[PDB]
Amino acid sequence: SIDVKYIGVKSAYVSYDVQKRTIYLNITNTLNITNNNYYSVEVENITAQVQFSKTVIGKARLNNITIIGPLDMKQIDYTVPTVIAEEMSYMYDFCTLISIKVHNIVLMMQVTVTTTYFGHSEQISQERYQYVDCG
Amino acid sequence: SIDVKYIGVKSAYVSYDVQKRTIYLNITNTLNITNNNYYSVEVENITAQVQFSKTVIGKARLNNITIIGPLDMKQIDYTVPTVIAEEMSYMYDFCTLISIKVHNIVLMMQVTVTTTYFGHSEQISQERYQYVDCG
Amino acid sequence: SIDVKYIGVKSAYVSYDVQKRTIYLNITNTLNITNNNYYSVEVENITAQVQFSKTVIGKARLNNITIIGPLDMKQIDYTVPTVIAEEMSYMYDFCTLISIKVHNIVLMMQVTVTTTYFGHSEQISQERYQYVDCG
Repeated sequence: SIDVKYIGVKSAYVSYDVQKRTIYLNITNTLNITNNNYYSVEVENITAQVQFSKTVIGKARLNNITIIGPLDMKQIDYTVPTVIAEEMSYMYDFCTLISIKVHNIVLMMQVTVTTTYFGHSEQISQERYQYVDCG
Repeated sequence: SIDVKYIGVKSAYVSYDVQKRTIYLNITNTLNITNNNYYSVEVENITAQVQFSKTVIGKARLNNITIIGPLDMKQIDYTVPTVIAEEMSYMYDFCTLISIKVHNIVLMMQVTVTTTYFGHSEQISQERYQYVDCG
Repeated sequence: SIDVKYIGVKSAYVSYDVQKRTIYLNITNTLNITNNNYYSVEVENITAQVQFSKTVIGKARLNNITIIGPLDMKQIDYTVPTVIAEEMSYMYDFCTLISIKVHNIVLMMQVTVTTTYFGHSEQISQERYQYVDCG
């Protein structure tokens, strides 16, 4: 939540890129950098009291205080039917990156059914790195 | 939650890239770097009291205080039917990266059904690194 | 949660890349680096009291205080039927990376059904590294 970057090629602080037919004679680079970072993050001071029934006195009657009732979840359930009477395929691939009828699924459940969580939770997900190179 | 970066090629602090027909004569690079990092993260001071029934006195009657009732989960259940009467395939692959009818599934459950979690949880997931290179 | 990076090629602090027909004569590089890192992470001071029934006195009656009722989970259960009356395949692969009808499944359960967890949990998952190289 401070530096969340998606960088396409490269990242630096001081960068030089001298390319593609240049002449670079008797330069003088003189850097005097002072780059300090001071982070103070998530400094928390919590004081909680969580009760469902506090201090019942004298012939009282309680019932069904908290009900998280009939629950139902169906997260990923998709149907891909296919009825083909006759099929023919011809594929001539060269230096390619194909994917035919693949199912890539990622599921992350951090804090599911629970009660009274304290502190810190986190979830990070970085996708695959794929690549094809021909000379 | 501070430096979460997805970098395509390279990462550095000081970087030089001299490429592709350059002439680079009698340079003078003089760096004086001071790069300190001070992190103070997640410093927590928690004080919690979690009761379902505190201090019942004198002929009282409690019932069904907390009910996380009938629960049902079906996370990943997908149907891929296929009815083919006649099929023919021809594939001529060269220097490729194919994937035909694959199922890649990742599931991560950190803190599922529970009560009264304290502290810190985390989940990190980095996908596969695939590659094809031909000269 | 501080440096979670997905780097495609390379990582460094000071980097030089001199490539592909360059001339690099009588340079003078003079670095004076001061790069200290001070981490103070997850420093926690917890003080918890977790009771279901505290201090019942005098002829009271409690019942069904906490009920995590009928529970049901079906995480990964997918159907891939196939009815083919006649099939023919022809595959001519050369310097490729194929995958036909594979099932890659990763499941990680850190803190499942439980009560009163204290401290720290973590889950990390790095996918496979695959590769094909032809000259």
